[PDB]
Amino acid sequence: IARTFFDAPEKNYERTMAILQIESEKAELRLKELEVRRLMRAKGDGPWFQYPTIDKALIDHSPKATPDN
Amino acid sequence: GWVRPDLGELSKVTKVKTDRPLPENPYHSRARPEPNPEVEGDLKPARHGSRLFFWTM
Repeated sequence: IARTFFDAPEKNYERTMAILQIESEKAELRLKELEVRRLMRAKGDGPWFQYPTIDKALIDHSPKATPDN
Repeated sequence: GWVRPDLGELSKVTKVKTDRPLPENPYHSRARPEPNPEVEGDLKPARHGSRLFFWTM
C-alpha cells in the first residue's frame, strides 16, 4: 500500500518546506506593499499617486504688446 | 534732407547695438523644486503572480 499509493515522507516534507517558503515571501511582499503605499501617499515623491497638473508647454514666451508681463 | 518712410517701413523688426547685459533672471524667481525621479531598469515579471489572496497566478 505504501509503495503503490502513498506519498513518501521525504516528498511531503520538502513540499511543505517549499510551500512555507513561497507563502512567507508573499506575506513579506504584502506587508511591504502596505508600508510602501502608506509612505507614498503620505509623501508624494513616488510614481504612484501622481495627480495631474498644468503642463508648461502651454506657456507662450513670445514678446507681448505690453512690456509688463 | 529727411525722407518720409513708405508703407510698412516703420513696422519692420530691427536690431539694436546695445551694451547692457542680458538679465539672466528677469522675473525675480527662485530655485525650481526638484522633479521626481524617473523609471529605470528592465521590466522584470511579477514575483509569485499577482499575490492577491489565494490566487497563485
